[PDB]
Amino acid sequence: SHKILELYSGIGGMHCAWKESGLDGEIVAAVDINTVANSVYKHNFPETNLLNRNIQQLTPQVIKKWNVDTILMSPPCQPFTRNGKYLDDNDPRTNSFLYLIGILDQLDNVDYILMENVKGFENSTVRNLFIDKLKECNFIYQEFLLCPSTVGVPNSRLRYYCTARRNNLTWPFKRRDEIITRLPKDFGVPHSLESIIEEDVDEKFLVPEKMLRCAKVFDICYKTSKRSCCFTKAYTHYADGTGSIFTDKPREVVQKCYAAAAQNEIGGEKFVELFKELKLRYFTPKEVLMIMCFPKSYNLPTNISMKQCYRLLGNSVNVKVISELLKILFE
Ligand SMILES: Nc1ncnc2c1ncn2[C@@H]1O[C@H](CSCC[C@H](N)C(=O)O)[C@@H](O)[C@H]1O
Ligand SMILES: [Ca+2]
Repeated sequence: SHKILELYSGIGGMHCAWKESGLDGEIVAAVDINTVANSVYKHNFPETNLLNRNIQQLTPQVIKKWNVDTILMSPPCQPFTRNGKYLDDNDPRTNSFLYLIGILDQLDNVDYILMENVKGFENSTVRNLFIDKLKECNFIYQEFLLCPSTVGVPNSRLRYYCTARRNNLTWPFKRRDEIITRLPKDFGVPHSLESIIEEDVDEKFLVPEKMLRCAKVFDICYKTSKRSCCFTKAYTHYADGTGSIFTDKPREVVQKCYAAAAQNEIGGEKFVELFKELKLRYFTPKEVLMIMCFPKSYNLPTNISMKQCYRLLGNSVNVKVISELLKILFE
């Protein structure tokens, strides 16, 4: 019944979320300029129209012929300016979102829009313009600031959301101008991480010594943990702010090591030997996929490397949160 245009499709978290919603619709087109991401997307959705094309090459005309009524989009935060000068409009690394805001008034068929964005977008000049273009085009909307930890998922991933909708379609949802911090539906307390952890985990995921020098700023998780830090694209590149670290050892054991390592030179030789025996390891791409609520049928190609995997995973969406917003957007 619904024709979806999936912009900045990435590895296709939106597509995964549309399925989880139970809603009637097809993805008629997914648009992304990243060849690796596209390859991952094609692997899981061989059937889906995937276009290696710039968002700015997308015309109202071609969007109209596709007969899309629904847009799913997660535009990245990219610059418009570098050290005093405007970035070029055909440089692939400049923000493309302004183009969308422009062409909105001529997307006559588009009825439903869902966008994910970074925390802080809601305070941006772009956001103010974007909302302003919605009102102009007779769209009604709700903005959210949601974390998966409120949707019963043991992970932090604070993101901005906007569910925008044409006002001539009856929307039962009691919207409001102030930002919503949690959905009306209560999911209770996030489950532990045991459901999503494998026993036969390869030693390649063990945190390396150079990394173990930065042990002081690691956030550690255990099987009983009901939370974890936000995974980024820099997970396993740097030790810090990039995501949580896991161990099978009791948290009490972890504390003794930290104490014993405190009576040593930081990042030191003796400092590292103590942390080496904690068996700290990264989450596997599979685990991160389960953490981000992708389905088990969803798998990654073995032809792409670990570093590629984590970069792609760090840019993706939580499938569960979007599925819940899709339900709200279409009620
Ligand atoms: N101008 C543009 N046209 C098409 N795709 C673009 C683009 N600018 C950035 N992108 C792509 O959009 C992605 C944004 S990250 C969001 C990806 C997606 N939500 C997922 O589940 O993975 C990046 O991977 C980037 O390759
Ligand atoms: Ca216009």
